[PDB]
Amino acid sequence: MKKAVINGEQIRSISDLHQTLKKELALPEYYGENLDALWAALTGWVEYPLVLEWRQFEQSKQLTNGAESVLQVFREAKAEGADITIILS
Amino acid sequence: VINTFDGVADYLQTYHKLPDNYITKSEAQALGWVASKGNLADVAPGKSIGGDIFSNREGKLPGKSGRTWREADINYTSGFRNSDRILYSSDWLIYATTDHYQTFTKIR
Repeated sequence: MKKAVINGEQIRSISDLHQTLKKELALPEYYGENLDALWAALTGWVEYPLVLEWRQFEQSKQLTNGAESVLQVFREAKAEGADITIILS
Repeated sequence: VINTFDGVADYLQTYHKLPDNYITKSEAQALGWVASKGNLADVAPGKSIGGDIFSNREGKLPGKSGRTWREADINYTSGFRNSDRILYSSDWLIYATTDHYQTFTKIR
């Protein structure tokens, strides 16, 4: 049971969000830092089960609408078989 | 083994399917592939990942009513995967990315 943590109050941009994901999920060095690259990582790199804890999501949404698009990719992966548990704390 | 941008593009335009050296991630995983282990060549000798649906989430590729996309790995031999991917549509437009889906270039 792997765990990834996003401290929402430290996310200041969509680029920063991708950099954090790259670090937390130990993604490949060439990670594209975009929604398609994220989907690629969730379907071809990340190991499950995974618990994704995104603290202070409301703040990420503000510093940024890009946060919701990222969250949506995780939820889509979950709907499509990935054993992911998302905690919005 | 056909795994170059032009080689695979030509094959796709001609046969409307990927070369026999391609397998989906679902298939690869079932065969024992674990990305973090970089063991694709160990469980599936001579194979490259390819055929899965590409959703064009950033909207960089041209969209059209009914058009869908798929992707495949390019220049892969063994070990960990790289950042090269070929993108092909249901109506056979063909694009390439060498920066892990950041930018795309039409090649057919």
